[PDB]
Amino acid sequence: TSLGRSIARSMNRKFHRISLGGVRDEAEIRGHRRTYIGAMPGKLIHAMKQVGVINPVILLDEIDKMSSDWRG
Amino acid sequence: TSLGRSIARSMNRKFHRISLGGVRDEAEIRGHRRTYIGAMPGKLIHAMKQVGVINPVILLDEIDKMSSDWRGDPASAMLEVLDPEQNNTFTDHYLDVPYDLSKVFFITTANTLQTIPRPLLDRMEVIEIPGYTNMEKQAIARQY
Amino acid sequence: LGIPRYRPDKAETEPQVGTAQGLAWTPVGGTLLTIEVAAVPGSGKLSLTGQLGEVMKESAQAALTYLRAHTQDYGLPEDFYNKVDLHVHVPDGATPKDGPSAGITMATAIASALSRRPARMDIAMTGEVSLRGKVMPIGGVKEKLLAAHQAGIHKIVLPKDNEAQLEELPKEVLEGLEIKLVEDVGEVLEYLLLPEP
Amino acid sequence: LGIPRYRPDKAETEPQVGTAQGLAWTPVGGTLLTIEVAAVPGSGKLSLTGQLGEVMKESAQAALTYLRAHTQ
Ligand SMILES: Nc1ncnc2c1ncn2[C@@H]1O[C@H](COP(=O)(O)OP(=O)(O)O)[C@@H](O)[C@H]1O
Repeated sequence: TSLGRSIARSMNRKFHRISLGGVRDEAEIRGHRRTYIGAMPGKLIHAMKQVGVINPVILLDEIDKMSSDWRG
Repeated sequence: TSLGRSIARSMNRKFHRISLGGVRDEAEIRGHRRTYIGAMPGKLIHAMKQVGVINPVILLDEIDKMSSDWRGDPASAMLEVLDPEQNNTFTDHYLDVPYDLSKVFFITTANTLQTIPRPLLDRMEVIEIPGYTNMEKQAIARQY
Repeated sequence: LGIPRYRPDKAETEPQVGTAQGLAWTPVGGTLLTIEVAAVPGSGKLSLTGQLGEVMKESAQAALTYLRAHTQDYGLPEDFYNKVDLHVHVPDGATPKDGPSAGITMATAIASALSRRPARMDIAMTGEVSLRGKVMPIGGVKEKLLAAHQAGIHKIVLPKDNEAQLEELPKEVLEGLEIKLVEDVGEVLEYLLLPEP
Repeated sequence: LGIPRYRPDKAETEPQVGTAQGLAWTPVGGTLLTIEVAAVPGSGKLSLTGQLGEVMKESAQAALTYLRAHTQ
């Protein structure tokens, strides 16, 4: 992660990261079709939202720590 | 899949690929019952949802890597897929309407012919793509 | 008009092993089902296709039961329940007729597939199979015989206990179609196979 | 009315050599549950049919054990 911070600093764009490990479904990346209060998109949309620029340097954290049993 | 791209360039259709290796469940290729939030259909159904035309060029990936630890084989659903007139009898569990996969031109891929599920061993034409020589690899390198 | 609406008579029906031309009942006019079964060496797993109701699965299990009882009468494999899978295809989902749509038809189809002996055409068979090999009488044989005549088939074998129904239907239908009375699936085994064994 | 739709006064019913007659009760009145049992040679397992629960299985196994203590 500190290497990613250094890379982003060299590129002079604001670093970010998202703990995509421990996500057990496809729903946490795509969200779900909005039909109630508390309708929430995926993690990536959150990451892009809190980084107010369209060209960040996002670090997909722990990409090998996912599970796939239900909800896609 | 480059052969698939060339074929879809010839027919000028839309090309797509879906992985079939590592599949152990019939419910992985068929759908799921409406028994939880966001019940999902099979891989082929959602791949069709990706496309917008009912006659694309579609490609399978390692159909020989089917698996099932309970009664019934994935080759049964794929055999239903095989005949375009029988394509109108598509198996489904999320939807209940059998889709019309007749115009969806199916081209298949299996690295090993002998591990293809034997219910799907009928109506196979093994177009054995051979290995490549030093000069052949040199040429395709210098060209492609 | 152009292309004929249906396949030519006795052209869609050919003497084959996996095929099974069994009579079926539908609310808006009876039809005939070309049942297809795939039996080549495996491990004993059963397979069904066609949005089928489960009742066909028990009918197939009853057929396997009957075959396991009289296996050696016709040269069927000595130990096949652990060495051959069955893959049955039905052109339709299910019939409104409660119970199996046609049990003896599927039993004879699976027996032919295991024996790899072609099933005779010019004969359409329908009836419900029982685990004891008894062909229980079937209702609504009227539309069955009507569709069979429309199928171009005159030889239609029917359950023995349905023999009384051979006196309530009009003579315009009974006389035009040949009918045999059967109670054991072993009886129709010799009457829906190209060879005697 | 035509042919007797239903079997005559039961002095000779259908041939019963592997199956047995059985009384029971239903919301639509009593019936005759002619239970059919098939003894196929195999690997000594119970294979119930007729979408029966495990209570039916334990009744069947109680019968099985009773004959297993009274084999000869
Ligand atoms: N004679 C040849 N045999 C195989 N591949 C070739 C040949 N000539 C060129 N290629 C290149 O090899 C690449 C193979 O990539 P790909 O299609 O992904 O392989 P595969 O489909 O087997 O996974 C193609 O992009 C193609 O451009």
